[PDB]
Amino acid sequence: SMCLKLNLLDHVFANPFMNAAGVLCSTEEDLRCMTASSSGALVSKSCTSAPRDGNPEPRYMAFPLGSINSMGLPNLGFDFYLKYASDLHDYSKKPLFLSISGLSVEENVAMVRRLAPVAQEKGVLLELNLSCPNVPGKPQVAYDFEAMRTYLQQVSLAYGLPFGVKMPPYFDIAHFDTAAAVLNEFPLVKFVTCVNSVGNGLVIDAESESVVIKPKQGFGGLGGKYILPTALANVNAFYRRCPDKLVFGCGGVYSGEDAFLHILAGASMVQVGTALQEEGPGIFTRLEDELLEIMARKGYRTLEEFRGRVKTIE
Amino acid sequence: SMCLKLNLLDHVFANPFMNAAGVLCSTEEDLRCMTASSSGALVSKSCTSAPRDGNPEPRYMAFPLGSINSMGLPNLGFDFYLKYASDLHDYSKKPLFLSISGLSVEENVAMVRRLAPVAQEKGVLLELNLSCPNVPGKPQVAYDFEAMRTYLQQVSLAYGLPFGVKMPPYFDIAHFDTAAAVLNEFPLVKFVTCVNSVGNGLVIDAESESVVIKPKQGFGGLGGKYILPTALANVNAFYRRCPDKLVFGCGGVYSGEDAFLHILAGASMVQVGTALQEEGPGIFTRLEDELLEIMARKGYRTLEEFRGRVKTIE
Ligand SMILES: Cc1cc2nc3c(=O)[nH]c(=O)nc-3n(C[C@H](O)[C@H](O)[C@H](O)COP(=O)(O)O)c2cc1C
Ligand SMILES: Cc1cc2nc3c(=O)[nH]c(=O)nc-3n(C[C@H](O)[C@H](O)[C@H](O)COP(=O)(O)O)c2cc1C
Ligand SMILES: COC(=O)c1cccc2cc(CCCCc3c(C(=O)O)[nH]c(=O)[nH]c3=O)ccc12
Ligand SMILES: COC(=O)c1cccc2cc(CCCCc3c(C(=O)O)[nH]c(=O)[nH]c3=O)ccc12
Ligand SMILES: C[As](C)(=O)[O-]
Ligand SMILES: C[As](C)(=O)[O-]
Ligand SMILES: C[As](C)(=O)[O-]
Ligand SMILES: C[As](C)(=O)[O-]
Repeated sequence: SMCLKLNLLDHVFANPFMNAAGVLCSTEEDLRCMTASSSGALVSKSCTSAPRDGNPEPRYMAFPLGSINSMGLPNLGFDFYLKYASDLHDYSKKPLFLSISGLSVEENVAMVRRLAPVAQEKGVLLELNLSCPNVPGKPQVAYDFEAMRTYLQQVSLAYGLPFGVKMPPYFDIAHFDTAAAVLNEFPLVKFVTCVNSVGNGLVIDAESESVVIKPKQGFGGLGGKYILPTALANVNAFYRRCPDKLVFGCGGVYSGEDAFLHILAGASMVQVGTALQEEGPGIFTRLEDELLEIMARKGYRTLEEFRGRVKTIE
Repeated sequence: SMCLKLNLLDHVFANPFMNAAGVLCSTEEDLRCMTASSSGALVSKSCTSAPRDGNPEPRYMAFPLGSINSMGLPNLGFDFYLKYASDLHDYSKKPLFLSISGLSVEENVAMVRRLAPVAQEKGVLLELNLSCPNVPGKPQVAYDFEAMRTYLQQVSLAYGLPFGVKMPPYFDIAHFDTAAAVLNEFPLVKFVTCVNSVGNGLVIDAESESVVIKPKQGFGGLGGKYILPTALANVNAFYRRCPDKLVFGCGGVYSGEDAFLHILAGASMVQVGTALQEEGPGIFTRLEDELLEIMARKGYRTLEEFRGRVKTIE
């Protein structure tokens, strides 16, 4: 307890919290608001080479147990996020991650060669989003393990510097084994963020008898309380499988207790999506106070004392 | 006058509600208790050829948002559930489904060959569980589409009568498309039950810093409030893709409103797992009363007036 500062990836962080990609991070105003917050770090909205308007509205809805979204990758385009990283961000305040989600391997490769020099000069960190649009006859890249191994071979070659990868959840132990083995072929992959939204849920409103988002006939990715045990399982499964990488936890964090659980499961940073969208950036002071209170009550003075130390029975 | 009656698969059901396989259905006492309840049907515990003790305890835990289990297929063996179907079940009370979950294709074929004549004579209905290991280190059967196709070819040939399948949830539209395509190759697959538990979640208790079930280092399938939007998405995705089959909904039903949503999404029968494990069989009269109250408020007199009629935006 006392202070939550930590060191990772050759950067210093005041605390393990940050936003989850896509939440409060699309515009210059959003990035400045996350920088002014008490978060330890921030990450930009996943970007494409060109600006995109994204899907028709309504495209995000939240409820007491979490959220559903089909945003459609609305973003200001890579040139904007690169300019933010290279000219506007104040690195004295906290580290910045830039998320990129190009629609093809070649788009991703082209973005990463342009990011490399700014990464070298300013220390922006890459989070590569291994999620994708629906392509009939094909699964998202992180659910096609040979495709994933390609992206990553090309990005590693094009980029040449340490980066991390945002993963969808898996639900099968054979898939954890295969996915972690792919990631462990790439020494430049230094962190793994588990998880993106739980794909293609469906929220229906009983009174109106209607789905609640317009795109994809109401289907969208789930976040929030629905997904905490899924997120913890993925964090711990990759923590156990990838001893030479860091794991960042994302999914279902509304409280310092939920962050403590992610850290027990193995998380180094803890990302906040739905709860941050719903509460606003004040949440970061509350999460830090709540995490330090649980640490004090247990006698922990550092995150290292309990990271990955979830106990199993027998 | 409003009515919850259904007539499907050559049987008559007083109402759409039944247990989910595995809950309140392992012993003769459990089956007689389900038969005495107000449910419209019941299904037996997934069985294997030989009796199994299942995994060490604790292997099921529940919490306000749902449950986690790694039961390990504990069951009295096929001969016991076939005897209950042949000799003990009172068909004048309600229809019976028998769930089978052999650990290889050959074990499944051996069971269904022996079930067939009792299905024909007594009208017990088969639910084949495809959320079930085959070769260890490979995914569960229904996440391996080639294994799925083989199981269904082999069981269709061996059994020769209408049956249904219990599916795990999917999270990728390409997987909905592929999975429904595989099902639609089999005309004897007349119902599809969506969904089994969401696989390999991990619940951690913050005070003890421990996982809450003993098998698989705490990893287990999730049911209950966590999984309702996932369940609804799978029900509706298979309802849209399998127009010549029925869909039975399972996942996250605690109220008549949750059942109404399943039915809007396309469900015929509605199965209740976690909430029945937690509340007991009195839940069925509460779910019938709650569903009738929503139907009365909306002016609906039968389930067909709204099954599959979820509205999309635009
Ligand atoms: C409105 C919204 C937009 C998101 N956009 C992205 C994104 O651009 N890139 C990405 O990696 N994940 C994105 N996500 C997923 C979140 O980063 C996060 O993985 C997910 O919401 C689970 O965390 P939570 O339970 O805290 O919400 C988005 C989530 C939401 C709710
Ligand atoms: C204790 C337990 C045992 C289960 N055993 C089986 C089983 O034998 N066969 C099966 O198809 N599903 C089994 N399941 C899954 C349930 O049938 C159901 O698909 C899942 O719990 C989701 O429904 P719910 O949200 O109502 O719990 C079991 C679930 C629980 C909680
Ligand atoms: C109906 O068409 C789409 O939804 C779509 C079209 C073209 C590109 C897409 C690209 C995506 C990629 C999603 C990547 C960003 C993201 C989003 C988001 O921007 O929707 N939401 C998340 O929960 N996680 C994410 O990682 C999703 C949908 C589309
Ligand atoms: C420790 O190793 C295991 O978990 C295991 C070992 C041998 C056979 C198994 C068989 C299963 C098969 C699951 C089939 C029944 C079932 C169960 C159950 O009995 O665990 N729970 C569910 O939520 N859904 C189900 O469909 C699961 C685990 C094992
Ligand atoms: C705060 As926004 C509307 O740019 O995510
Ligand atoms: C393990 As203790 C010293 O944190 O009470
Ligand atoms: C009620 As029981 C322990 O036979 O599922
Ligand atoms: C008219 As129909 C319920 O068989 O698709």
